[PDB]
Amino acid sequence: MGRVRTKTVKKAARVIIEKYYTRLGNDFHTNKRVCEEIAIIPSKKLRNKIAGYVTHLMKRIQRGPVRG
Amino acid sequence: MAVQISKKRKFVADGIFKAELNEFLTRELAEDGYSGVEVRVTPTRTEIIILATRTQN
Amino acid sequence: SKGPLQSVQVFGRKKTATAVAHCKRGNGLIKVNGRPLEMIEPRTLQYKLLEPVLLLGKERFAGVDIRVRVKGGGHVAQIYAIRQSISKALVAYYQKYVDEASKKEIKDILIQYDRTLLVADPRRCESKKFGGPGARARYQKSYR
Amino acid sequence: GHQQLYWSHPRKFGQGSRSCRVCSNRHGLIRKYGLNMCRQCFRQYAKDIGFIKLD
Amino acid sequence: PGVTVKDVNQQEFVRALAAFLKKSGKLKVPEWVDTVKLAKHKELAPYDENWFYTRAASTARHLYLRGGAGVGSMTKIYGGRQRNGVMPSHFSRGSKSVARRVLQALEGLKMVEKDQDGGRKLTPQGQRDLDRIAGQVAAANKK
Amino acid sequence: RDKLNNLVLFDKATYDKLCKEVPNYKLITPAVVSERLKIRGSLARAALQELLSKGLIKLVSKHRAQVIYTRNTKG
Amino acid sequence: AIHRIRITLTSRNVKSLEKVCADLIRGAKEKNLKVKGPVRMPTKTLRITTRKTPCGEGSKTWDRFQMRIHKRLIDLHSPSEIVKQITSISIEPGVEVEVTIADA
Amino acid sequence: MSLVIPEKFQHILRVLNTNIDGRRKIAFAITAIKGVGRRYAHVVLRKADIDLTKRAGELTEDEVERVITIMQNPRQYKIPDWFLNRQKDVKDGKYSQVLANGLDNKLREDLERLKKIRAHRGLRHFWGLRVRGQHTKTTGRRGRT
Amino acid sequence: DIKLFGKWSTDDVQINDISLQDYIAVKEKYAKYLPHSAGRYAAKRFRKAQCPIVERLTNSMMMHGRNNGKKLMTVRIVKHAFEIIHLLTGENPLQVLVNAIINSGPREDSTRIGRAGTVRRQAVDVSPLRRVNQAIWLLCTGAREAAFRNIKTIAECLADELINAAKGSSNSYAIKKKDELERVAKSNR
RNA sequence: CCGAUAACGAACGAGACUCUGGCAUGCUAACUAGUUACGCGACCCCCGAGCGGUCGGCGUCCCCCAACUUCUUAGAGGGACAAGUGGCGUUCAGCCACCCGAGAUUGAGCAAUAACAGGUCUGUGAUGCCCUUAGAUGUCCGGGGCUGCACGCGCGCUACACUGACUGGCUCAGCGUGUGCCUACCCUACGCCGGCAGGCGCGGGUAACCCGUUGAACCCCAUUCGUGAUGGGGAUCGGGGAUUGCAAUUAUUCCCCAUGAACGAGGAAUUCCCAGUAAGUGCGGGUCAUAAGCUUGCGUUGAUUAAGUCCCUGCCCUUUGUACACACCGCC
Ligand SMILES: [Mg+2]
Ligand SMILES: [Zn+2]
Repeated sequence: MGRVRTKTVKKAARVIIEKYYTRLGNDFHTNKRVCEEIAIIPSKKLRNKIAGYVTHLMKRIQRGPVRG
Repeated sequence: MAVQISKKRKFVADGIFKAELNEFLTRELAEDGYSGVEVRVTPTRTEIIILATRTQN
Repeated sequence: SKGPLQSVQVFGRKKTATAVAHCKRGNGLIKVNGRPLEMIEPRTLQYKLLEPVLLLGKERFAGVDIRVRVKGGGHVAQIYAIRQSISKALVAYYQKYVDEASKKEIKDILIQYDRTLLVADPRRCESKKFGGPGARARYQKSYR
Repeated sequence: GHQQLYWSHPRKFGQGSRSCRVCSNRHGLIRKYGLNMCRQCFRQYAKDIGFIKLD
Repeated sequence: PGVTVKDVNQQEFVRALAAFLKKSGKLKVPEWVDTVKLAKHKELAPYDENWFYTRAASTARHLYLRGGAGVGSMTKIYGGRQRNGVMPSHFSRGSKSVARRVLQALEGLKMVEKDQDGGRKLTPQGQRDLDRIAGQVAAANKK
Repeated sequence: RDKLNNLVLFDKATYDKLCKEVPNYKLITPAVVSERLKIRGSLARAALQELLSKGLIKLVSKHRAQVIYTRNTKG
Repeated sequence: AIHRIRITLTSRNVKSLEKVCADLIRGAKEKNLKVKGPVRMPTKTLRITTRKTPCGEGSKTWDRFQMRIHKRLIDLHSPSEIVKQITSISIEPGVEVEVTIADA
Repeated sequence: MSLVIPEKFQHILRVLNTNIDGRRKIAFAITAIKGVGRRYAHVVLRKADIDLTKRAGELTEDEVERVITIMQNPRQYKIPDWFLNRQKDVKDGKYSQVLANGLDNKLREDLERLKKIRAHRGLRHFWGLRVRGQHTKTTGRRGRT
Repeated sequence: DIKLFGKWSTDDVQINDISLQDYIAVKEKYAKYLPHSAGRYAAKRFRKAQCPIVERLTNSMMMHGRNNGKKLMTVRIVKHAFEIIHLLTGENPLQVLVNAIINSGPREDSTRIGRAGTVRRQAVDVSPLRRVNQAIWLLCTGAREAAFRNIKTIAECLADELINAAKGSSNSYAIKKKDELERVAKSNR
């Protein structure tokens, strides 16, 4: 309960999966480090949230065609 | 030593001085555009910078 | 025969009570604040202090001379720190001075019986608020 | 009055001895840390002094 | 198989030491042991006639665990709850006079001497006696 | 159930009553003997510890708040 | 020389105090002085809790004001004389310095 | 010896002009006397050399007269002068410990003494109000209704 | 093998009904030397099942304000009560406790909000965990009320309550309250 | 949030944020923090132990005359993301359970539009209008009052006891304060006198250096009591002794001896609370010459119950009705 990802974490996630699909992967840690050179994210709790939802899309985008 | 005030009272005193100085400058330089005061205090001598729009006033 | 510098120092902590157990190569001696482990303050909970040695065995400790220093918290809260220090010291001593296959067998006995002998309790206290006597309690309110 | 009773009453201690360093009030004073300031005045100048709000 | 007081039961040890002080009677017992109360927060006087021998045994033990203690430290160690009647309870320190003469009785017994700083500690003579009693309090407990 | 007026010192009738059947039943504590022999309770702790010294009653607990004894083994 | 000087710094914000701790020790390394590391004294928290209202009518709300005081010690102990070697403190507003030798 | 009740056992005594239960502990028996509390009982019995572990009934007639004479004359028996009641008397000045209907009439004597000069404390006593200056706003209602 | 309090082995007790077998924790896994462990047993739901029942009984004796944190006093109370029941009856004190819990848990209760006949409207069978929760609460209250103003100590009053509950003799406050709950539920079916 | 979609693109609030708690034997360091080692001692040993055991006894930054940062302090960093597995789900948003993990929801601070005839003119050299202004509604001084008691209510403290009280012994904290612009008033170690409250000299501390290893209480372990308004409870009241102050009566506070009252778990009602929580328990801060039954924080011991519902009291959204719009405390 209560772990819905706000617009910002989701909205940032989609941008960095279209800007940088090839570099990213399905690892939370590898992606959480790319999000450290591809974006100026003010908070650490924000990138890990952004990195977390990126995997959900990158896991999902490998199969289905997400709107990104 | 005994002459020196404790750091707890000391740092409160400097905040008191800045607040009192700001209030005095606020009332006096109000029509002159007084914006703020910066106090670069050094152990040798202190110094006070007045931030105002109309400096020639 | 006289190999020195074979020692570890592992702490244990419960509710702001910290106990550092000094492990060491010698004939089995377990002492807290210079007193024998049996001679301890609240003997009602004596078994909690003897609980680690009983589960693992006196023979495992026999090559180890432990001296725990404790200096925080209350009465019982200290005891949970002393046992956590002794249990975590031997697993560390067995970890870094013999094979961890021996560290594996000492760790599972303690982790199965009571994890607090190896992982600390993270709960501390709670801050009082300006509306009640305690952290969550509130002063009685009246409508007439 | 004459110079020997105008201020004759001793005021070495108590609420009468102490007043707010800003508004000259004698109620709700804060003598901690050498403030000697009013309960209400301190809230006004807390930011300037350095007393910020964390929790 | 040597013995030190930290290796024995403290509660039975102080009972043994007080007995040793009593039969070896040189302890300067004040004339008011029968009348006074051992602290301000105590509603009634001590039950045991030989309370001066038991504090002295108790305090001689305390100076072993940590030295440099004075009268102010003794009245803190022996201080306790004051129920204050209808008031909420508080902490009350012990009696300075009882603490002071117990210590004064101990220098007179040549087992306690003053420090280079404030307070007073155990002499090697007194430290010898504390740990022999510890020796016989463990043998009695063992067998 | 108004007031118990327990004995504070034994009478002859209760004293032999103590010595003949008290050391015969499993749970013997000062509370039990007080409410069975109508003794006050300080006498109960007293009488019980004298019977220990004679050896006709066995001690098991010996705690400040609860002291428990038992009868001697049979057989 | 022969001198040993204890430099104590005290401020309110950590960022400036940590900055000023850097250039003194970093300047001394270039000056090939010996530098004991900056000892961090426990932070002093001045806590003044004042009732939020100026009236006394309300819901008993209280306002918590905190003041953090951070102290740091740097011990510059070169073999040669030090006062001439370190003639600067290079501070920023908000941090107080107090040069002190071993005698005090 | 926790034996049969002693043949010369008095279930209550008659000390001074008050009867005290003999079934209770001696230091907690003479507390039934006005002017004698727990503290004063222990010091007198301490200085009368009587056993503390024995009840009041089993004290002998000579021991109960040693107890009384300690209480009546505590000054002569090394009991300190800070452990009495009528210390520094307002009429005769001598220090003493008062133990019976003498206590009830000394209280009455000082009570009329305040009334006779009609001091404020005497007036408060005469009107039946508090004399130690505590608030009468919301307490002490039971004594009136 | 673990010898709770240094004696009274746990590898011989048994639960007579499978309804309560998995919420009583006297077996080898939940066999402890001492009834004292800050194990965070209220963090989540059905974690008080894997809490040893001696610990559960100990946690319930500290009640009525005077005794809210005094677990060491309660541990010796359980310790002294267990010594009495073994001495007074002759079998394993844990075995008497499990029988007390089994025999005291009210099998049904009544609850509703509509216009009740006497106390509650609709008769509802209770859960196996409420069975244990009510059983422990009833025994402690029985021992508590029995020793509130008599010379008999808490350990002895706790001792007889478990002994009487382990048999069922209309003398234990717990079973008397249990039978009363059954009658109300039965009359309010 | 996902999605449909006469809406599209936005803004504030929520969230993010700030502080705090929990883990880092990983980094930086510490004679104002320590630990291990070594060397002196002091004791017990002695069989004989001897790298024996204990020491908050003393040294090795008294710089050449130990190391190291585990423990303490505080900075930079890391760490947790519903990340992994299984299930449910439009297989979207997400939910449930579990492994590994210190942690899989730690507490606070800030907190939108609109509004209230809510409270403050007794916080202000914030302020309009009105009033008074030398027999002052200014100001100062003396005394009294704000405490006054047939009675009603609210917040609490102490209790009704043996799961206890008493006497002795034992043994553990953490926030945090500490000598003053005016301004007089600091925290206290040690020694001596006294029974106590206290008094008298000698010091330390403007403070991780001194109080202080804050030897706290509850608790623990032994003693007495023994189901009685009792050694429960300490209200009321008498006498005496100290401290603060210019002054203690209408008792400032404290101490000592006496009296020992209601009160035997409290009707109808009603408050607060979900984990280190409630509650027991003490300790600091504020007030403070004198002082806490108050408040604000802190630690210590540590649970029962519940992981639900709209039944009561209310809140949010949609639909609906309306004679209501000062809005159901409405209208009639
Ligand atoms: Mg009494
Ligand atoms: Zn003001």
